[PDB]
Amino acid sequence: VGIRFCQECNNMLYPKEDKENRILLYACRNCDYQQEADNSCIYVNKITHEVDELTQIIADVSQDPTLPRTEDHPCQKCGHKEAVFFQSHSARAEDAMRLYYVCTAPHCGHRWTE
Amino acid sequence: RKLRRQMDIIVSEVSMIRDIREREIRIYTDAGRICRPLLIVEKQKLLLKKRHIDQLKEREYNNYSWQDLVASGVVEYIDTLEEETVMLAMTPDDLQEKEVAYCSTYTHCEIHPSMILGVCASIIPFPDHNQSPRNTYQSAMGKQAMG
Amino acid sequence: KDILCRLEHTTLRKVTANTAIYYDPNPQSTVVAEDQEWVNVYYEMPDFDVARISPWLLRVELDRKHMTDRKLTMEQIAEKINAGFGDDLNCIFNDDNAEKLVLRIRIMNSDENKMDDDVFLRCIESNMLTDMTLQGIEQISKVYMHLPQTDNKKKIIITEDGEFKALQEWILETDGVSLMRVLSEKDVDPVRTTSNDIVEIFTVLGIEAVRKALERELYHVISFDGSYVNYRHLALLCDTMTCRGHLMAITRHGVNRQDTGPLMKCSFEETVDVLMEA
Amino acid sequence: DDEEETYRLWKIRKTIMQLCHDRGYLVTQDELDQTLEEFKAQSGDKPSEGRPRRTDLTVLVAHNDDPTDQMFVFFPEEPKVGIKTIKVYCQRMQEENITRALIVVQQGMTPSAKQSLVDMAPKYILEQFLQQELLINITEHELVPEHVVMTKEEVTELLARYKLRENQLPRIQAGDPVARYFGIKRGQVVKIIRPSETAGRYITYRLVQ
Amino acid sequence: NNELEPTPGNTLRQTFENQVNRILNDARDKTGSSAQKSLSEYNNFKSMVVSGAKGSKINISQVIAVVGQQNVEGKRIPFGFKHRTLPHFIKDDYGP
Amino acid sequence: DREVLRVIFPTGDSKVVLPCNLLRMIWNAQKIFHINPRLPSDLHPIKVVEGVKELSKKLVIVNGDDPLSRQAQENATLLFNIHLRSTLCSRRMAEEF
Amino acid sequence: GAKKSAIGQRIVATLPYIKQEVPIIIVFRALGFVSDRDILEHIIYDFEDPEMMEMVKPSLDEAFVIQEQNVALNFIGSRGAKPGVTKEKRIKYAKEVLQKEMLPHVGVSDFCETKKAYFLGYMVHRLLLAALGRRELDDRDHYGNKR
Amino acid sequence: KSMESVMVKYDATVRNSINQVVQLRYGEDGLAGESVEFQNLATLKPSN
Ligand SMILES: [Zn+2]
Ligand SMILES: [Zn+2]
Repeated sequence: VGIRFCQECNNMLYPKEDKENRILLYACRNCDYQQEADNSCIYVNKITHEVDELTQIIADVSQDPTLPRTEDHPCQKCGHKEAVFFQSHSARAEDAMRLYYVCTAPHCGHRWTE
Repeated sequence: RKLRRQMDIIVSEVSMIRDIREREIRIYTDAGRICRPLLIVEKQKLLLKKRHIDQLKEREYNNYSWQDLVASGVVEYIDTLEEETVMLAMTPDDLQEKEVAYCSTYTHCEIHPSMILGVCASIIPFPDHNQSPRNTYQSAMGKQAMG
Repeated sequence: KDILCRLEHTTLRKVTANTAIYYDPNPQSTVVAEDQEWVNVYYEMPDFDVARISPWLLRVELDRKHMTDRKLTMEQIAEKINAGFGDDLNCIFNDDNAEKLVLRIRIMNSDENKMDDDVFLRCIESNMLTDMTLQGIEQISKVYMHLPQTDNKKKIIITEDGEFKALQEWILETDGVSLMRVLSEKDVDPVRTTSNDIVEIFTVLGIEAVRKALERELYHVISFDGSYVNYRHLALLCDTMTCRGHLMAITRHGVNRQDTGPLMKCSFEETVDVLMEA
Repeated sequence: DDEEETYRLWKIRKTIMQLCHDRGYLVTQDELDQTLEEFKAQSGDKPSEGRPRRTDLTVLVAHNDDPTDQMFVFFPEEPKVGIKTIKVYCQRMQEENITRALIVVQQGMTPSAKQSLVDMAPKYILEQFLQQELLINITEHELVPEHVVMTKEEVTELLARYKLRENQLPRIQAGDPVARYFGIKRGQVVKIIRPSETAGRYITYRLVQ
Repeated sequence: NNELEPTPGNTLRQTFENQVNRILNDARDKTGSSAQKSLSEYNNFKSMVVSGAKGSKINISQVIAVVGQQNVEGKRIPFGFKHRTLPHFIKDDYGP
Repeated sequence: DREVLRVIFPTGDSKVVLPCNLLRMIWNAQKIFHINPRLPSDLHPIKVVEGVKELSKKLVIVNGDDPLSRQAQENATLLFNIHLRSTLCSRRMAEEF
Repeated sequence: GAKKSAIGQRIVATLPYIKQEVPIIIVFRALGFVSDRDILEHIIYDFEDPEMMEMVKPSLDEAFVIQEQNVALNFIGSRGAKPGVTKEKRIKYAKEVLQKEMLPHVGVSDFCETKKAYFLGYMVHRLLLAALGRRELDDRDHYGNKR
Repeated sequence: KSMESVMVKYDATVRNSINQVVQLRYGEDGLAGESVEFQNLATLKPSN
């Protein structure tokens, strides 16, 4: 899912029903523009907050000298020994102590979770 | 950091901070920021060496002083919110060595841990053998001692 | 544990994994992959596809862990939703064997024969998640269950020999107070069930009950430190607070609503105003 | 649903029989103690479109001193009661020439109907009781001590013994749940007997105002 | 390694803190008991505590054995810096 | 009195605050009058009961002859009278004291 | 109520010398950015991140009734210190307020509206990050936050 | 300030400044709180 913008005028699309076809469309009340809406969802809501933070932690965090780093856990793709580890920051979850690992060598921006 | 340590176009009073997770870099030249000096640690070794101590011991009639020590890149001023990005070692002889490896990315070292006390609390003999309320009471009563 | 689950407030949001609003213009040609099976099972001999049925689909997922922790049934959830809103939603719901567990909700039948179609469906979702009240009593946040080790909340009975025997039985301690409906509840002990709220005990049991409960609360808060205070002072304080027939708080309001002399009142907390009124 | 609605009605009836017994009426021991199965057999189990309609449940009980003093208990079928319904009850009340009656309301009563109850007060006295309030007997709670309504002769003897004017006594308001339970009016005095850990027993008197 | 099971009515953080506090309190109590047992009959700390004039068994324990855990608003010392207590410690360090 | 005490004090807490210490008082009397526990006593068991009954009339908290005053007096001194009778039991006097 | 329940949280601004709250989109349009893409491009850097989009959406819908810069300026001026007698007087007063008392450290010359837009967008973005729980709330007793 | 006028009268009753009765006997037993001591009933606990 995501927002999309009208071709005529760089303003936000929002959904409507074509009651002549009985088929969905996007439209833009700033102008006279109609578009086919291929994404069958208009609104989704991840109530439980299911997410693991791999999509939010960055590889640049490997350069932080105040983070801890162990030789215990190797990276998958390269197998460099050094990997900095740190905790979760997401609040809505069943758990609060799991460690997120980032491979320490600057060429290997790989991140994984044990 | 190189330019600040060389005092070239950045005054040693300027603080620079990189917050890696939020991708921000903050530079403050503002007045009113509190800061304290610290020794720079490169790798596992202090940048303070025996020639600096020899020159400072011969400080008289040598016009070599704390400003010349600062200009050599040995000591650095660090304020409160730059300490957040600093890995400090309590003492060099104890925490730089290959003990069991707690940390290896130390970037700074304290001059002496007793420098955390104020003027009135610095007259207390053995303050670490006392209760903190009693240290506070002595700090308050020392201003009323006659002399 | 059955009483614990029957006493605790549970909204539909706690057991719901995620929600998505889909657009399905026709009942049978569904955009989801798995729903096709039970869709055909319900619509081959169609339940109320008699008037028109709306292009807009609401689709809630239920976490199995939370669903089975509270001994809920999807039939129960459908019954509760349908009864709470009436016929203005049509509820379509899974086989209990569906590995990912779905409750397909559409807007009213006859409305398909103002709030926009999707905007009301969003407003419905935002109402259900906070207000559906699946189980238990509201204003009850959490309920704790434990075996007490202190004799003042262990059940002590007299045996056949005349001795005092202390029994260990499970007791519940709630966060949030609704005393009346809990005293009504099946297998809860009406004689001994009590709360720490004073006004709640008042409006339910009357003034002598507040006298005794306030005495107990004061005794607890004074003797928790281990100190001892004579009973007479506690009794006098409670008697003065509950003497006029209602809860007289020891504040400017409570003290000055006594019919005493204005010179006594001006010497406590409202000096000039008391004399002005007098 | 219906087994638990049956359960609610049985608890309400048991609490009402205890109420009437505590107010000094002729209530037989069997009526005081009725098992759920016995009540179920008597009134025909499930209420919804079933034999215990709310109107099937009304109670007539006689006072011990005089059988001409009687209380009806009513169980209105409506979730909320109105002036029309209360006027029907008052019409039936006049047709029997009873003087006192109760009403057990399922949810609540409109203020215009509350006003109507008190408007009637010199003729016929009606008392509202919510369904939840009758789901448990508060008199049997551990915090509530024993309450005894005093007669006028006893109140006079009390005031002569302690040489007290009526307003000098501790007070209890008429909205007190125990005062509703015992049907106590303004000006009456209740006698409270509670145990004490210093004396052993202590008697307190509350004036109803 | 996510092997810790959460106690009923408690969060994972709450049960982790409870277990650590239990361990440290047991340690402090055992050390105090050993220190009290090591006292001689001539010891003036014991002579003052036993008679109840002044001082206590926890004062003797703190003087001789272990000062113990330090608490702020009834909780263990918080993280005034980003994910650490002092710049001398590493981030995410829950050790004693 | 035992039934009344079991009604008054659920949980069986026997520690009660009362005016005069009967055990200390009996112990004072034993030492004052040089009483030998090894020898038979000359105290007639009727006089114990009669003295307790007559003493209970002389401990007045509510003064009056009305039935209301009598009931108030009984309620005020119930616990202390129960304790007094328990301690001055005739068997207990003959065996222990 | 049904209208309120459908939409939830709205971002509003308390500008200096302005009576009450003002929606963010109205302020951004008053700064000269009519188009919703430009407004969201200044607010949200990540067009691929749906949680931010869902958070921002009600604010856009609240301020849809105002669609051009002069109308937004009149809307702001109507809530000024005093309602101006003439519409252009209110417009001029609002423009002066938005040039001088709004974010003076970012700039004061009429060129700097673009930089003001970026800074206000950063403020809103930080607020959204705090609302998503992606950043920690600032500590007021943090001694680096003090001068 | 709330309790300052509560007082034991010559009736042994406890009354406030308005002569309203707070307690019919002080402490519900009429005894001062300084002469009392802790004691054991010795009839409460025993087996039958
Ligand atoms: Zn457009
Ligand atoms: Zn790697």
